[PDB]
Amino acid sequence: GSHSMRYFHTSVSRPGRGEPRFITVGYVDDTLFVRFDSDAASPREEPRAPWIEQEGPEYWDRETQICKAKAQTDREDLRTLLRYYNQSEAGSHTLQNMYGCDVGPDGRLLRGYHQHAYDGKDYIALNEDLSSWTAADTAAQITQRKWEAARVAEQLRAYLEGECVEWLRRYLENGKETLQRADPPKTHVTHHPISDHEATLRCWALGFYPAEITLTWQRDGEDQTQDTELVETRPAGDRTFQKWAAVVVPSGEEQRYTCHVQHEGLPKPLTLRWEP
Amino acid sequence: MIQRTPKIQVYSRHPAENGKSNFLNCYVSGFHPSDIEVDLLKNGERIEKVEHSDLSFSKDWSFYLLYYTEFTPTEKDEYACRVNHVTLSQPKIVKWDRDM
Amino acid sequence: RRKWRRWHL
Ligand SMILES: [Mn+2]
Repeated sequence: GSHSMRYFHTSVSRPGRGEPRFITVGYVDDTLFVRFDSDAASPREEPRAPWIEQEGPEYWDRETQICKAKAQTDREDLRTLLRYYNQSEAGSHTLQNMYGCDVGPDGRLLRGYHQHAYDGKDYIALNEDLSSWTAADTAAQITQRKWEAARVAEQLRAYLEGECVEWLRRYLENGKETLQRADPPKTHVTHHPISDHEATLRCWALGFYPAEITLTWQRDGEDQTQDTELVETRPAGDRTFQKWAAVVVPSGEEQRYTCHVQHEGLPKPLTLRWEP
Repeated sequence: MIQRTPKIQVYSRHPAENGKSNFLNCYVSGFHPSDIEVDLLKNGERIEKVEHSDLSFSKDWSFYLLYYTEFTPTEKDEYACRVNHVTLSQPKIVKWDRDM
Repeated sequence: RRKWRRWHL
């Protein structure tokens, strides 16, 4: 019922090997819906979900134009960043940008975003107020001064409170079959002997959307979050995600342990045990 | 410059059933910089025409990618994912285990 | 849909 739209961008320089690689993707929630890759033969932004395919030719031309212009700006900015950090022209560097908006159940803006990183670290970010900046260092402060002189924050604020929210709302409606449907996890516990003395209980969650989920083991009602191996939530490749949580238990003590599952597609949270 | 070595999971889209067509996934995440090389292996030999997602990143700026291909698990055939990245001194191989 | 405007670092 609350939703997000995000555009992610990455430029990576590669001296001696042409112009920087530029890749950008767009998501609504955990659903990919557009992509652009500068290294395709005649690059265009392409659809990746069925509900964006209905946008006409004019939509795809404007997006592609934006993608190509963003690439050229990034190319120049990478050269600029070499001056700001007194760096050599020899190595490969990375420029990332994310921007987008969150909306609440009634479609009003909850939060806007616009932030950059250089070489995997924070560079400059628009603050939640959409009117002021956080620069991470004295280099980013040069960008901040330029952006304050050109009133960039005010311009970003108009996009984020207006078009970002309005287009996110359109997409949520056109894609309501999938975007407004949560698939609950399919769950079970497996049992894996380590030795005669102990065994691993693994609690599984499969086939769920969106990605957000909580998986915990308890032992006679007490959380085990120093003994729980919890893997990162991972894509199945068919829109859904997977996750598991594992605890080592002594032989015979398996019924003291319960697994607890919270996901937005479930009526109530689940409580599971090993069932030989 | 701060580099971050990839996390690696290799797993199936659906529960593994011998004889049944499935997908083999290798999910690489949490890494920086973005250049990375990933192969899927069947009995130690590179599977051809493996597909992958487009480079994106998480809130902390670290990158992730999914590599994948159709496969049919059997009881004898061994599958794996080989990853190379600037933080690794040699390629890391993680074997597919249907219980993980 | 994407924003039209952008600004150099
Ligand atoms: Mn013993």
